[PDB]
Amino acid sequence: WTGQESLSDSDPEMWELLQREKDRQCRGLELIASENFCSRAALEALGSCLNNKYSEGYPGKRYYGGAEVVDEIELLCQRRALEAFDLDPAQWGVNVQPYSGSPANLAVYTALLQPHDRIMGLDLPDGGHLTHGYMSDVKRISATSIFFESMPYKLNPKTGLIDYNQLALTARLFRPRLIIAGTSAYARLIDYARMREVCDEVKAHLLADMAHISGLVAAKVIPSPFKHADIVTTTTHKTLRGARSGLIFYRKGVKKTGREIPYTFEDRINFAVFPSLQGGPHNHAIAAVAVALKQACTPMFREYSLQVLKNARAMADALLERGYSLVSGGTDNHLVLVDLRPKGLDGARAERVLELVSITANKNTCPGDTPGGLRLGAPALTSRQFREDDFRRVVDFIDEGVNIGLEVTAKLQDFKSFLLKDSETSQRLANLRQRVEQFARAFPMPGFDEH
Amino acid sequence: WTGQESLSDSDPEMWELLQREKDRQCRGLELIASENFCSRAALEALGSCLNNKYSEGYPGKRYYGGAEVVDEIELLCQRRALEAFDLDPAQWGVNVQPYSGSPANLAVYTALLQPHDRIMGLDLPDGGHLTHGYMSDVKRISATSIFFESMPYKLNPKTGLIDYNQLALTARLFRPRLIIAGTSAYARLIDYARMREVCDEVKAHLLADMAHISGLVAAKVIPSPFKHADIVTTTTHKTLRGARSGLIFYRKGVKTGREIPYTFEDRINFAVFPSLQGGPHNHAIAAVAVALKQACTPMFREYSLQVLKNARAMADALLERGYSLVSGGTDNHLVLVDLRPKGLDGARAERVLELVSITANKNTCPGDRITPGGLRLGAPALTSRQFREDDFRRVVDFIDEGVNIGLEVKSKTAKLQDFKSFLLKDSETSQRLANLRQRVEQFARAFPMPGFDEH
Ligand SMILES: Nc1nc2ccn(CCCCc3csc(C(=O)N[C@@H](CCC(=O)O)C(=O)O)c3F)c2c(=O)[nH]1
Ligand SMILES: Nc1nc2ccn(CCCCc3csc(C(=O)N[C@@H](CCC(=O)O)C(=O)O)c3F)c2c(=O)[nH]1
Ligand SMILES: Cc1ncc(COP(=O)(O)O)c(CNCC(=O)O)c1O
Ligand SMILES: *Cc1c(COP(=O)(O)O)cnc(C)c1O
Repeated sequence: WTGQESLSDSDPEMWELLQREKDRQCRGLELIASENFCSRAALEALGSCLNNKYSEGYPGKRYYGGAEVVDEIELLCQRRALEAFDLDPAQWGVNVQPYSGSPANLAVYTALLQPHDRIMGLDLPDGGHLTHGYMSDVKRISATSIFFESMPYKLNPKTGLIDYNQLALTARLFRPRLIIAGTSAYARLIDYARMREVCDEVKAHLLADMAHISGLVAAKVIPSPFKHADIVTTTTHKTLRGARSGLIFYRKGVKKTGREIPYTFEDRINFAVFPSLQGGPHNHAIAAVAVALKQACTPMFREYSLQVLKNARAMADALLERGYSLVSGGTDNHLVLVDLRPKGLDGARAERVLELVSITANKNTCPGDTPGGLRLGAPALTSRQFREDDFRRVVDFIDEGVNIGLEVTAKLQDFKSFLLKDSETSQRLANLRQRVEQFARAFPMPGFDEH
Repeated sequence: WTGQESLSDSDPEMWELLQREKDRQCRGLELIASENFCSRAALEALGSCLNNKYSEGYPGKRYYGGAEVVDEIELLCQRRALEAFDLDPAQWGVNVQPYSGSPANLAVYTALLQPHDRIMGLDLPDGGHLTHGYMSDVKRISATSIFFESMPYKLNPKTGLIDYNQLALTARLFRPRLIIAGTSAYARLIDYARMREVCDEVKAHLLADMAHISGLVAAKVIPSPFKHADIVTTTTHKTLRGARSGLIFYRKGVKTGREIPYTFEDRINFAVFPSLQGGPHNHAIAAVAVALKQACTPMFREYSLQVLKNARAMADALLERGYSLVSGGTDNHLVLVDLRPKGLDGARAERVLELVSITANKNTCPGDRITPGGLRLGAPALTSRQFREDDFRRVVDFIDEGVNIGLEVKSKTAKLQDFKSFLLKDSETSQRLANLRQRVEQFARAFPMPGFDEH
């Protein structure tokens, strides 16, 4: 044994599973708004010798030695993080060590708040994320709701937009220390101007969770929340098309004596990440992020992202011109909130049938009473150089599924079994999927060819 | 743009950085007890297309769909995890989604304890880990000390061993709900049976954090904490020699005919997701499964046996050159060197060894409370490079020269910053450092190295 043997030679059971997933990604249509396809250049760094480096601390202030190279890699990933969103190194700093999106959020709460301090984030069935402080009416779900006290602000069931007035009303009754301006299922764009005015009034921190829209924000297509938020957190995948990791952007520098009142985010944010919450950084993921961050500064990524919104807008209209209602009436980002029960069926039903024909989406609760819609995502297939005509065949493929969906019971377990057990329906199953797989494989696929 | 362009063409600046780090690991004498060299097979999975799949949830119970393949991978990583540590699936379960070791421990505390519940681990300067509840006299440092209330137990300064007597004394006063049996800088075997007696008395969960010794435990070269612990957490790197990830093992099944059942599974799994983490890192999970498969082979047992021999040989060699060892020696993979009887501190010795391509870390000794007077040295890294006992005796000789160099520079320097700046701006010592560094790098480069050849 040397440690240099190939994966296909040493672990053939795992190699087959790698290819089964590589084939599944190639053969299907990916419409989960949070997923993408990482470049091969980043994956080469993700699976590199940087995994063998314990570098606890930060460049300059590391717990031990040997960090000659990973310091430059962390600093380069920091330099590339501020470039990808155009930020002055005197007004903004970045922490590239968070393991993922959820760790990056909990690191901000630990840094700026005390245990049981008050948190305000958009509710989960209304389009917010778990880490925004989601607890149900029976349990505290996210640990962000355990170690901190969270009250959600809901969607206006009329416009489908954020009830920016009910928020300001409750924000003075709740008196939170931080409010999260970010979403996981929301087609419109966040009015960061209202969020900052609400925050600056009740004297709360404005945190922008731009994980879903980080790529779009980098390409300067949608308004950047860096003009209003003191703290900006994001994943490095979703639309940024990078390895799974996280980032924390924070204000830096100087925010009646005549003495400058300085920003106090850097030292606290860095200390909460290490040594408070995390141990050794994942330097392989850090370098892979720097690779994908450099790709975001390129004109190609802007042309890519501009194609995502066109693919999302053309998908939205292609849904519309068939008789589909869109929550908020349309899309201005990368994903469409399809309101499905005006057509006669819900989300949990549509998402299963689409999955069986190699079309991946997620049910999402729409303003209503079993969820009533889907969250269809452009950025995944857009990275396969999809175009407006291609997504129109995707929506026509999705929609042959929903038309089966309206024809496929009573319960959801019957709906489930009737999909695969009904022999006559089971043969239309292989029919629709075979042409979806035949249509999807023809497009290119980023990353390695084999795995 | 295809997304299939190589890194060498797409980002030459990053590619040059990857090669510089690769040369540093190849040319250096890696002695950090927590570091290892991951195999190429696991690294192929770590940087694979599994990064693309969101599989929030668990096999069977997924929040989306299309996770049919990553369900088989995650289920396989669990089976290999139980087989690597010879665990009955009816008696033990395992969660394979913790992003690292620290998230694994925080998930266990969140799963089993209410906020501000009480925790007891080995104090950090005494050899415990940050995530075992460390806080200083002035500041809460680890989040283990903020969301929960921790009180440490200490070593016996006479023997260098864990004071199990004082632990039992203070545990009855403090009444912890969970005690951590695990170390980051401890050369001896932990009396898990005695830890279990203390936990059984004060009615506390016994958590075994076997991160540093997980490889030794899997190869059955040292006693297993699974024999006495309720929860076992570990990193997947270090002696397991995998990618950076975490694992949470837990009891399951059955603990007037009323058989009390184990209630760890659902609480542990809920704390990982949806409480603390989001989407699993399926690429890291597969790399862990590859390494766990490697840990079941006779080769891995021979590797772990060699790690014990190399550590003891490094310990015996240090004793011959007139060095002191905390607890008098070692029974595992690392050695705690006490440098105070020779006149140098671990802070100065760490920088000197770093400039001759010998990476170690300063370590507090039983006594100071003060710049550290000791050094932690590990065997697993170089042993993976096929180092043997004579090679480590040679490794000590290079270390002994660095210490003698550090002694000479301290006699010509004042503060610590004047010491570090002297090795870089004094030609007579700089020239003598370049000769030892070159003589060390030549020795290190000759040995094989796991992973890819160029990155
Ligand atoms: N809008 C929006 N859409 C999406 C789509 C994916 N995500 C991220 C993942 C969310 C996962 C999640 C949220 S709530 C919950 C839950 O309570 N699950 C069990 C609890 C018991 C158990 O886990 O056994 C239940 O009570 O059934 C979850 F599992 C989001 C998001 O954050 N927001
Ligand atoms: N025995 C043992 N050996 C090792 C070797 C590596 N580790 C794990 C990493 C330990 C890191 C760490 C421990 S204490 C501390 C700290 O408080 N540092 C600043 C705070 C301000 C700042 O960091 O910005 C200070 O208060 O001056 C740290 F950062 C361990 C371990 O856990 N135990
Ligand atoms: C017992 C223990 N637990 C957790 C960790 C760290 O977990 P991460 O993978 O999240 O870093 C360490 C390594 N601590 C550093 C060292 O011993 O050198 C450790 O020794
Ligand atoms: C996806 C997402 C997360 C979760 O990220 P993980 O990498 O799964 O921890 C958090 N916040 C937002 C806004 C997201 O879109």
